[PDB]
Amino acid sequence: QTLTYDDIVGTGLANKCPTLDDTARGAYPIDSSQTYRIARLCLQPTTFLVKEEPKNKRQEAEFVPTKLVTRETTSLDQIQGELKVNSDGSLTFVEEDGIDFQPVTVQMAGGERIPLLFTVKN
Amino acid sequence: GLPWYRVHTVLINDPGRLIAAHLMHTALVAGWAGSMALYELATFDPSDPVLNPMWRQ
Ligand code: CLA
Ligand code: CLA
Ligand code: CLA
Ligand code: CLA
Ligand SMILES: CC1=C(/C=C/C(C)=C/C=C/C(C)=C/C=C/C=C(C)/C=C/C=C(C)/C=C/C2=C(C)CCCC2(C)C)C(C)(C)CCC1
Ligand SMILES: CC1=C(/C=C/C(C)=C/C=C/C(C)=C/C=C/C=C(C)/C=C/C=C(C)/C=C/C2=C(C)CCCC2(C)C)C(C)(C)CCC1
Ligand SMILES: CCCCCCCCCCCCO[C@@H]1O[C@H](CO)[C@@H](O[C@H]2O[C@H](CO)[C@@H](O)[C@H](O)[C@H]2O)[C@H](O)[C@H]1O
Ligand SMILES: CCCCCCCS[C@@H]1O[C@H](CO)[C@@H](O)[C@H](O)[C@H]1O
Repeated sequence: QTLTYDDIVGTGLANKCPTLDDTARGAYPIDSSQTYRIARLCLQPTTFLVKEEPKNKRQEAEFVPTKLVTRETTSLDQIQGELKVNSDGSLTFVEEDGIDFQPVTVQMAGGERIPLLFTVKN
Repeated sequence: GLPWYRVHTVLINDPGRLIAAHLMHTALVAGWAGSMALYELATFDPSDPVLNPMWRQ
């Protein structure tokens, strides 16, 4: 049931993050005496919104939809880093390394192309 | 011969060539409409229907 590269190649699945079943509604205990890390962080964007540049300052600009033109090359993955337990019981993820950026170009209505470096660097 | 302002009278008793001439006129008008629309699309700015609608352009 475990897929190989030849199962995946060319399907688009390589740009998708893993999913969990609907039964996965559990709880993962944190031992405040234990150290933790995130072994893999994956971010799969599904929508890119761009804030319009309005001529009227009284007008509140909105984020509008866009068309992705650079294909299934957008996800961040294989990211790892320390997961610290803070004294107040909060957790802090500190990103260390990984494929943590993707150049992305989306296109607004009317043709204007918006390149960005989609990223969670540091 | 025919004076210049009468050249098209050769069609009066020629229904097929009258239809041909009417077809050519219709082709010219339809082509004007397509051309005009393409020129307007190449120049129209759609980013502000409030203060820059089509009738300002
Ligand atoms: C709907 C338009 C149209 C149609 C269907 C006809 C149809 C006809 N013409 Mg008429 N004619 C027209 C407009 C038209 N004409 C115009 C505008 C003029 C003044 C230039 C004439 C002057 C004219 C003469 C002197 C004669 C005819 C004749 C005839 C008959 C034979 C074809 C011919 O010799 O044309 C002639 C070919 C043209 C007139 C071509 C016109 C080209 C235009 C002016 C410019 C187009 C160039 C380019 C595409 C656009 C320029 C853009 C610019 C920014 C550069 C046929 C019934 C003949 C006939 O049967 O007489 C008994 C004939 O001797 N026509
Ligand atoms: C449906 C519209 C229509 C049609 C099918 C006709 C058809 C005709 N006209 Mg009539 N006419 C019309 C409207 C029309 N006319 C209008 C609105 C006026 C007042 C402007 C006239 C005044 C008129 C006169 C005084 C005469 C005719 C004559 C004729 C006959 C010969 C035409 C010719 O060879 O010109 C040849 C034309 C050229 C070689 C070049 C003309 C160039 C013009 C002046 C400028 C360019 C116009 C541009 C190319 C097109 C824009 C048109 C658009 C904006 C409407 C032919 C039966 C003649 C006739 O009866 O013969 C016996 C004649 O003497 N017409
Ligand atoms: C039921 C039969 C019938 C039909 C459907 C028509 C329809 C038409 N005729 Mg008329 N006509 C008829 C009988 C008919 N006629 C008879 C019995 C005579 C005596 C011979 C005439 C004499 C006559 C003359 C002298 C003229 C017309 C013209 C026209 C056209 C003017 C509108 C136009 O060009 O729009 C724009 C065109 C379109 C939006 C596209 C139409 C798509 C066509 C119809 C399909 C082409 C395939 C078809 C098999 C070709 C032959 C069709 C033919 C039956 C009309 C229109 C298509 C005028 C014309 O042709 O102007 C250019 C014209 O000058 N007719
Ligand atoms: C209701 C709509 C309508 C009607 C009734 C007509 C009628 C006519 N058109 Mg058509 N036309 C139309 C819409 C129309 N047009 C549209 C929307 C376009 C796209 C822009 C055209 C493009 C067009 C072209 C390219 C031509 C015609 C021509 C003609 C004439 C062919 C018959 C003829 O021999 O006249 C004889 C001519 C006359 C009777 C003189 C008409 C005078 C007009 C009304 C005003 C011209 C004023 C001034 C002198 C123009 C200077 C222009 C200059 C600065 C460039 C006839 C008057 C043809 C023509 O005129 O051939 C000689 C021709 O070549 N039309
Ligand atoms: C063949 C063919 C084809 C193509 C087609 C085309 C490409 C067409 C075009 C067309 C066009 C592109 C047309 C145009 C036209 C135009 C016109 C016709 C114009 C006119 C004008 C006028 C008439 C003006 C006048 C005036 C002046 C100048 C000044 C001011 C005043 C007045 C307004 C008077 C296809 C592929 C489809 C396929 C089938 C075959
Ligand atoms: C079958 C065949 C063929 C055919 C062909 C044909 C059919 C052609 C036609 C052609 C045509 C039919 C063309 C056309 C022309 C047109 C023109 C030349 C136009 C002009 C126009 C203008 C100039 C405009 C202007 C304007 C307006 C009007 C408005 C808006 C603005 C503007 C300025 C843009 C061939 C030989 C290839 C080969 C073999 C086979
Ligand atoms: C049917 C056969 C004939 C078809 C040929 C006619 C086509 C006419 C189509 C008109 C629509 C295209 O209109 C065209 O759009 C683009 C984008 O706004 C404009 O392009 C302009 O803005 C873009 C913004 O990215 C710049 O990169 C470009 O350098 C600049 O020229 C053109 O100035 C305009 O003319
Ligand atoms: C008959 C086919 C005509 C060719 C159509 C050209 C594409 S359509 C064209 O695209 C531009 C860029 O997105 C827009 O800015 C413009 O508003 C639109 O008209």
